[PDB]
Amino acid sequence: SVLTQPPSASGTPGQRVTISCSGSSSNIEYNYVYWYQKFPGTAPKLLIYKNNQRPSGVPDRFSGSKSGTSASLAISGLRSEDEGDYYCAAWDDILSGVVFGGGTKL
Amino acid sequence: GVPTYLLPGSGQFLTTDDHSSAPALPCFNPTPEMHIPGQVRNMLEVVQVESMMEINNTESAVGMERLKVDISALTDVDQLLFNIPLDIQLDGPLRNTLVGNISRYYTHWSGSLEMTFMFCGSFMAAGKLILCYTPPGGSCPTTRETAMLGTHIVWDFGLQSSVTLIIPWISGSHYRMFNNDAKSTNANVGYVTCFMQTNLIVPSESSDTCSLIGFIAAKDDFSLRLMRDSPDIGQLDHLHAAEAA
Amino acid sequence: SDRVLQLKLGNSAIVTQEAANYCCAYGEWPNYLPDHEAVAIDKPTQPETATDRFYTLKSVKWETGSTGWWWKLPDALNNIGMFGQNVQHHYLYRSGFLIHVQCNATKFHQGALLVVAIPEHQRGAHNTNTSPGFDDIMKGEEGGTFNHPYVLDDGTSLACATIFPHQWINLRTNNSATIVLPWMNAAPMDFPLRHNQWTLAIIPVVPLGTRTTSSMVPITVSIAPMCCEFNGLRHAIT
Amino acid sequence: ESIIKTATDTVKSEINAELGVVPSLNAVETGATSNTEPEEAIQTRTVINQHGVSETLVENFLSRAALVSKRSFEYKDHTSSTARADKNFFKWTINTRSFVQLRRKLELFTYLRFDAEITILTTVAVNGNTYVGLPDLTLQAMFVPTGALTPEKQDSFHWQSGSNASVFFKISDPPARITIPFMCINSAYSVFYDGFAGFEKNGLYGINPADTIGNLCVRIVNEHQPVGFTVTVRVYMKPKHIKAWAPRPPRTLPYMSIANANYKGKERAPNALSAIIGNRDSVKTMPHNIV
Amino acid sequence: INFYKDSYAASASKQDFSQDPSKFTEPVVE
Amino acid sequence: VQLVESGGGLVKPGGLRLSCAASGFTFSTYIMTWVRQAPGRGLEWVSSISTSSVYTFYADSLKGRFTISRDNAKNSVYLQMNSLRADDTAVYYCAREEGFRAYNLYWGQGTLVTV
Repeated sequence: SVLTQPPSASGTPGQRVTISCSGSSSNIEYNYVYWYQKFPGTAPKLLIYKNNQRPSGVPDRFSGSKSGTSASLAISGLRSEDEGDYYCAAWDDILSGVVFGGGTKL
Repeated sequence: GVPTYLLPGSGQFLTTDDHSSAPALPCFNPTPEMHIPGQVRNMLEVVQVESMMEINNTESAVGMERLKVDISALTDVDQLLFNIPLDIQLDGPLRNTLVGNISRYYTHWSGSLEMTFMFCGSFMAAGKLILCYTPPGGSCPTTRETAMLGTHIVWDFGLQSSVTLIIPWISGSHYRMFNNDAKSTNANVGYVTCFMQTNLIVPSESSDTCSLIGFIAAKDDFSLRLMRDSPDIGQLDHLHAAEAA
Repeated sequence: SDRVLQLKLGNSAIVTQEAANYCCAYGEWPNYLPDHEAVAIDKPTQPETATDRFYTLKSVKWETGSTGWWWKLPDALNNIGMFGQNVQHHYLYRSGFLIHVQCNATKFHQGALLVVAIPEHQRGAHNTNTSPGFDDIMKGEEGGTFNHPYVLDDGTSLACATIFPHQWINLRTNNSATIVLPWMNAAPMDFPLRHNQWTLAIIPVVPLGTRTTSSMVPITVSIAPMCCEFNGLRHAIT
Repeated sequence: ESIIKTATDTVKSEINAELGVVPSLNAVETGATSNTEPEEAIQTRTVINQHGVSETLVENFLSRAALVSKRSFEYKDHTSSTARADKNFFKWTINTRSFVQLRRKLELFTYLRFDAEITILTTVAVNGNTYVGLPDLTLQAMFVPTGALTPEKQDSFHWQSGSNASVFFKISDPPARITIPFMCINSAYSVFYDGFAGFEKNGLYGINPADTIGNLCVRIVNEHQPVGFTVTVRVYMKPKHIKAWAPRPPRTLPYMSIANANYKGKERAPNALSAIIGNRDSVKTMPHNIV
Repeated sequence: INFYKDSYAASASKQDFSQDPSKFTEPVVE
Repeated sequence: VQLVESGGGLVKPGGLRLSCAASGFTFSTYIMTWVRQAPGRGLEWVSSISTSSVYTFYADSLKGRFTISRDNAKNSVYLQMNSLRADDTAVYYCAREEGFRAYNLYWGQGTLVTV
């Protein structure tokens, strides 16, 4: 009943990085995965919801996807503003609560 | 003796035999039969009782909150409030009702359904809604000008806080069946949509959000056929207590 | 008409001006046990005005978060007045019940209480194979609350609880609900101390809401036993 | 009361400009189901309905042979087979709560008065390779009341069955079948019981011994063979002459035990404690067809 | 066909078409 | 659409209420959550409360020290953190769920509660 994220996602010259999320049948297999970005002084900012959908205001970047488990967030551009701390969230049926992963991108 | 011959089906155990078997206890006298309230002889008596619809299937509704839909005051006209998938032999807002539960023991069904809505807002709350029924064939109406063309009723909240929307038996066949296909012509019943007729106008001292409770029953022209094994229950293992066999 | 109703039982009376009707469980009125149904051969007691009368419970209140309340019968009355005295001194009893639930609010309030009388409401526990214990079911004049009113605390559906004898208290329509219960049991009489025939549940299907200044809104339950007979007189138990 | 054999007919209907009359306005708060007729809500035609109501009679709905017991045991020499194992016989306390189809179908009522038709079906299988054939064994099913002592061994002198009702049957024959009457000390069985069966505040909750029928002691009458077999006995129950009282809401959550109504839902909807019905996007979402 | 001496040994009773649905649908006192 | 919290700064084992306030929507149709930042640690969801206030969810880490509340008449939501610890020093945001669990699109500004 735990989500697992890589601690660091380096590679910021303009590449396309991939942030990953590891879950189980409790959380990711049957529930939607949501991706938030977080900056040290701003409220969390939703980037992807329901495994692929972007809110209104998010650029065509931040694709996001899921394959049974192992949700993936893909960012294209690695700009100066992109530097942040990305979290994979999802609801857990065993815990009956929400779980985040935690992973900072460099 | 009598000359006889055995037929195919001899010595077979059909679970719907309807024969007479050997009395294990001879000369047994059962307890005298007394009057108990509430005797049932036909499950069609049971299906005719109203039962709450779980119209709020959303993940944002937990437990009891799935048994009511909330109306609010809108700033646009002719807006859609909710839908009801009329799939009786499938899972949806109608599956966990008396009519739905008892019907899912059977394969075929016929007859009219009864849809009742109770307004559970304030006394000082007013409004008019329109509950429409669309026969099968197309998409669910998303505008009121499209839904008003079917079987509907406009109703105004008042001293009678309840209205009934009859879903008439409009079929080509005598019965509708179940084959797990929702878009089958022998299964699809149509849709139920609710729109705002005028608006929900509440004072500033009443709660601005008011709830409807939907009920579903069956009329006395309803019937069922071809008993099933109820996909609404099942076990993958033996239960807890196994004593002693 | 159907909104005004007066119930007069013994030395007690209830008047209500904002009512709907009253329900007779399964369309039947309580009676006395006839001779072709009797089993116990001793003369019954039948204290009529001393027991057939309204008794009022502890008047629970409901705020935001309320899941519902229940009372088992006759367990909720087994220690109140002459009825609870006849119950402690006799071995068998037989009674119908007249239940009257009161709930008043202003005309700026919402809320819909479901008042259900469940026959033989065998309860279940949650995440446990161990059966519910004695102190889990026998609560007395104070009753209990629902852990999971969605499943009626037994794995069934609250949505289908409308086959049981029920009434609604919708605050915009009425402020009282009345159900008449006959004797429902497999036996003509029964031991009132180890078995309940009825459970009276009040469940807030629509929460209490308003934007005026908040008051305490209590829900009161009056129960009159009807056509009480008691058999098997001996000393009293506690 | 009234005799209803077919569904009811519909009558022709006309335009209504009724002032003071409101057939569709009702009062759910009274506890009464709305008496709105289809002839009063739309314009109807005259329909002569010929659909029967036979298949929903509680006699038809409940009188069906259903698996109540299924017990396998070993037919061998149990000299060194020390366990709680069923040596060459088993005891079973008759109940209708071990298999969930018949349990849920029977628990739709508070009280039920019926006669039980018990059918026993026995199959045998070789333990092992080295197949040589299946024997035609004779079995004995002795009916023993709930408050009577049962055999302790296969060659017990308790199987002499003085007045205990017993049936001997072969595996090669049709299944055994007997009728057990309505055995309750009350006028109906209690499918539900919110009480305790004793006087000393520590009896079991929800079960009274008045409603359990008895024990069923099944043995293999033959003595063991030089090789071993595994024997499965399946019991089927068919209620007849049924009377049903006070219908109840169906069980939505999966059963946990045969001793109590304890509930734990499924991990997620449908049939979860949080949600009995499966979820959809919104209340304005319809899993429907477009073109 | 019932050649047994007990009445409960008979076959099921599939001919009871009486019913009162108002016992549950309108248990009101009207 | 608009959320504003209120609270922060107290002794080790004390308690306090956070009392967020919402203005731009109905508020009686949405599920409101709390989420702490806990500097040095990542985001972790704290609690949720349903519209009817009958169902509460309470992340298991914190055992029973928190009690999420709700007032649909005043459009506010509270935490009432009890028996605080120094581990509970964090920035607490209130969010509005958008019809699905864990789907928060609108967040408060956050209140720093220092223990």
